[PDB]
Amino acid sequence: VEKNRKIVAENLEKVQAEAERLDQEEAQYQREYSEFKRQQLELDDELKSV
Amino acid sequence: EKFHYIYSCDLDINVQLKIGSLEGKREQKSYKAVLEDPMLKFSGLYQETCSDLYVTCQVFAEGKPLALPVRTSYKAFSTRWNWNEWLKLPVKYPDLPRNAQVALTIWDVYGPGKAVPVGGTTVSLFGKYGMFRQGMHDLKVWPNVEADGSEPTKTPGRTSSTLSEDQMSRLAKLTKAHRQGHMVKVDWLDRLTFREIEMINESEKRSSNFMYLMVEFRCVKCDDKEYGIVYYEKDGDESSP
Amino acid sequence: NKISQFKLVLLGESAVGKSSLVLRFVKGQFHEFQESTIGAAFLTQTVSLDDTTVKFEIWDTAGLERYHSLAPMYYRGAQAAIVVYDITNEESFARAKNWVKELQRQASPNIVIALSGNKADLANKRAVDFQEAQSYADDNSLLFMETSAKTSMNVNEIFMAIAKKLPK
Amino acid sequence: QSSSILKPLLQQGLSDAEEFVIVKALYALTCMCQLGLLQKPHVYEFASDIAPFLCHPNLWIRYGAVGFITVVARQISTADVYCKLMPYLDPIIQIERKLVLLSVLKEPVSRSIFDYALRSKDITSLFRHLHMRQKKRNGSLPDCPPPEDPAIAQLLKKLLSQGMTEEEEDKLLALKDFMMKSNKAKANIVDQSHLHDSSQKRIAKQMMENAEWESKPPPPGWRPKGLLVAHLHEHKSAVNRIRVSDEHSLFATCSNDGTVKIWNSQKMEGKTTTTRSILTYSRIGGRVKTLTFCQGSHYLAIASDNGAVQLLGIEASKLPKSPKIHPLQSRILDQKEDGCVVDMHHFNSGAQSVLAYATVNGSLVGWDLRSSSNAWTLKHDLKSGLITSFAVDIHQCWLCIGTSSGTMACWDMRFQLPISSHCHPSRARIRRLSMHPLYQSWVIAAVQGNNEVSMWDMETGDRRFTLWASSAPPLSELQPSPHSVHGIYCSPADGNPILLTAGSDMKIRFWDLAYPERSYVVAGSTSSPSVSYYRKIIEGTEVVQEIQNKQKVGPSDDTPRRGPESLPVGHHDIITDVATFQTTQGFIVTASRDGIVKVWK
Amino acid sequence: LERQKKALGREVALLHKQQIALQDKGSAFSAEHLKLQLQKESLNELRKEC
Ligand SMILES: Nc1nc2c(ncn2[C@@H]2O[C@H](COP(=O)(O)OP(=O)(O)OP(=O)(O)O)[C@@H](O)[C@H]2O)c(=O)[nH]1
Ligand SMILES: [Mg+2]
Repeated sequence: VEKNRKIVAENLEKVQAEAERLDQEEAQYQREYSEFKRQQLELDDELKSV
Repeated sequence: EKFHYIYSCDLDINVQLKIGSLEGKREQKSYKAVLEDPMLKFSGLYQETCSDLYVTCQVFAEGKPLALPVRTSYKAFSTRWNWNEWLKLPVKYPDLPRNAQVALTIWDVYGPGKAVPVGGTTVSLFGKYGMFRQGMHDLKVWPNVEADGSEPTKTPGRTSSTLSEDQMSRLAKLTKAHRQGHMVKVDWLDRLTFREIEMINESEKRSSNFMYLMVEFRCVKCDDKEYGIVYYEKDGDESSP
Repeated sequence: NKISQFKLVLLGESAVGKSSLVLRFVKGQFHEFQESTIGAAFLTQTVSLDDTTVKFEIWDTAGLERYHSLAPMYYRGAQAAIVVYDITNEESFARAKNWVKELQRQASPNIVIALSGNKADLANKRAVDFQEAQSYADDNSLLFMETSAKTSMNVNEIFMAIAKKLPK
Repeated sequence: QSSSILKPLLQQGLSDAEEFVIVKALYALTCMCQLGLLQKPHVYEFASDIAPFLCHPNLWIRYGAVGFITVVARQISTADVYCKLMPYLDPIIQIERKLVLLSVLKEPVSRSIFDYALRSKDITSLFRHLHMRQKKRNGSLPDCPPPEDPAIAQLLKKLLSQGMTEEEEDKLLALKDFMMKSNKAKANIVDQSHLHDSSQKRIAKQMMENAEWESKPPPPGWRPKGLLVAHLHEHKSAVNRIRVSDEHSLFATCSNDGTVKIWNSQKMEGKTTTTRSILTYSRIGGRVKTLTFCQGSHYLAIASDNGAVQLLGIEASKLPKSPKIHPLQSRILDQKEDGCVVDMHHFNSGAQSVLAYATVNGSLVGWDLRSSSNAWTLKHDLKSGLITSFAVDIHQCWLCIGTSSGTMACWDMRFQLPISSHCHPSRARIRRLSMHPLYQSWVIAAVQGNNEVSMWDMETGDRRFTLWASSAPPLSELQPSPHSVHGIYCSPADGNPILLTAGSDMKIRFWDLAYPERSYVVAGSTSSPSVSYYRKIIEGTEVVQEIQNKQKVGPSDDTPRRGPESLPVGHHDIITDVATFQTTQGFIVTASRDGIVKVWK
Repeated sequence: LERQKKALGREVALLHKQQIALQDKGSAFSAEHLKLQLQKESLNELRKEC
């Protein structure tokens, strides 16, 4: 029980550390993704000029 | 007029608030399971079993812990211990100092394999203009150490004023909703806009995952309006369309 | 044909089944895991009777007592209410009476009030006798049915009873 | 509360057994309900578990307690530890311990005070809650326990006490608990206690360098036919935007190039020369993105595609039909890496002056005009698309906005937030938005195809009216592209007129809130103008059948030419903007996409 | 108790987060490379030329 407890318990921290990590790059990717709207805006705007 | 405004020493009699529920830090189970902690190496031996906290509270003018402590009975933590007790101290309003502080702590109430859990908090009486009535309904945070939300002691809920910003915009609008502030519409469109405010409450609820709690109080006899017994010109703060 | 619109408010103690009742009526759905409502939810559904399409604008209120102070905003100008209790909970019925009282005192005098004795599928754990609830309903001109959002028993029927009583 | 006296009492000392006996009569006089009120005695008991005071008589009172203690909430569980002192005090402990162990054998064995944790059997707050509901019923409740001796174990007796009923718990799973745990004596002590229970029962910038004027609404305008009185142009380039001053209906216009083109309406009323030549110009030095007049002012605010924004003060003499001419940028506002999007400026009567413009990120940014500095910010979302129209409430309180995705979004400015969204199913990019008397309902100008207007009630979310040029009553998608692309003008006042461009037919229809049936259009048609504008119903909307006699339009080109030659006199591109002004009589301007204007009276 | 609560907590957090993450990343980036990288170019040609 003790060995496997330690093994099982401490790796949850490591697993969840990566889950928090996902939240970070996702925040960056959201800004990247937000620029898609900027590009869309520009295209739509000058297309409305067309 | 100030609803025919009258002084603090022109008041006379006891008080009766009310007291609701809380949003938890979740360190162990709702109600109780026997305290969840990986340092159980020693801690398991301490007979930690399922349990139930309670609390006690008194008051101090800091330097004298003046008030009578008073304890709590039982309600299921499935309710998040939502009491909505209406809760009273016979302390005549004139008997109350303008600078004084509440003192409350978690304790225990249902015979544990444990010793009765601490968990403090402290906060002030008066509003900015000194009237205790500024405190009437409110919210606060704290742990096994000790904290406040509206007037923070040193733990979860640790800064008071600037935290509310959009929530402070909600406080400014709460003063108008209280006054029935007359310069803007409150028709059924705005009634349904209050449906939208019911929505915004929940945003606050995410942020509430720290350690928050709900507090209440208001008068029996009404229309009436009052202030302190000494004077300063804060009433110069006034407005019109 | 003609369309008549009415604001309807759901009131009652938390967990009595207000959101379940309205989900059943609106969507023909029921979730064992229904989430407790925060604030109030807007829903709409119609019934048809006497060639009239009766469209309910429904405010499903959070029953939790902290939200009590918000209730008058949602029932102001409401032409119908359903006050819901849980038949397995006699205290939910005491709270239901106090909602009915508040409505008598503070709502529009014309309000058509329905009383729902919900969770009637759990009749073997009944705490509230049918005839007690009926006697209270009759005495106060409330439309009373025992309902079950779970099974759908009397769900459509209570909304139809309201529609019939409303001025059209 | 006030029965806490039970604790401090033990601080008074006496070793007279008589006192301990009066205390046994007091213990008899005291087995009490409140969860806390038991602990004052617990701790008196602690004094007594330091020093036992009355030997075997004490031992018997303790024995009486122990069987009741064989029932326990966890509220009782603190007393278990206290009770370990009573055996810890060697009475040959093990014989009395054995006798009592038989009397409370919830599990078979244990050891010292901490080792007291082991021999567990379950407490129950649950069935006791049911039992508190049953504080209502006693008698039969002492009659069912002896039958429970058989019903559990033996067969000595059976019961027919259904005369008392109360089946529901026995009918439910609550029946099970007695077989498992629940038993009679606890319930009799509890019944005693239940009887006890029963017994208890504004102008800081605007007056620095700007001038001032007051607004001038027309009379009801459904009555006049309009005859084309004048024709003119800003430049060949499309009109960047149009604005008409309240003062002298001073007419402001500009070329796409960023070159201004202004005129005096009273000069035109007099000299009549005004169509040939510009009254006033200004060098912007870049393409005009937007125009809006300063509310209550002669000043004019202009923004450029570089992000740069500025406010011109008017320098002019006051001589009849003869103003001196000079443009003067009085104040400047920053260009940025974020470019501009268009704006209207608002002095608020009994309240302050502010101007609001969208940034290139879509965000509304709302500057206090007097400060020439920001006062509020409201951020639009990539999901809505860009702004396709901008509108505001009468007191400015609710903003109303049409998106490039065919969603309508509103912002409570009183709360400084987007309130919510709606999106009429066809979800096309909104042309324009506006408000009418009966302010509760609002006009949306391009979602869906063959429909001219999807007028919808703001509180409802819903198209209370739907107007279509279609021969069929439902919205057959018979619209060419220009049917969805048009100018519109409405009045929340002034006898409730509405004017509407039909870009499919390139013409000005009229629709009078006073009479939809009698709505004589203001502008003509070459073939057949007359309109039987009769409203029908199909339940869900009060659909207006614009039965134009021989309109001659559909979703394809079934006529050889059908373009610029087919207009009431004054050939042109679609009416980009149409507006009413009232310098003497009421009269109207049509500004086309072609940098060209025609005036009607 | 340990095994249950950890099984409960880990499995839920993991499985939902795995599924939602795989989806939301997949979708957001695909949209860019399918559209940012395509629609924009298409409507640039019909902007500048046209
Ligand atoms: N057996 C049974 N369960 C029901 C019935 N109606 C609702 N429930 C359940 O009771 C619980 C609470 O139901 P809700 O609809 O969320 O209750 P509510 O009145 O809306 O509660 P609040 O939003 O907190 O005020 C959920 O688990 C529902 O699935 C019913 O008719 N029969
Ligand atoms: Mg609900």
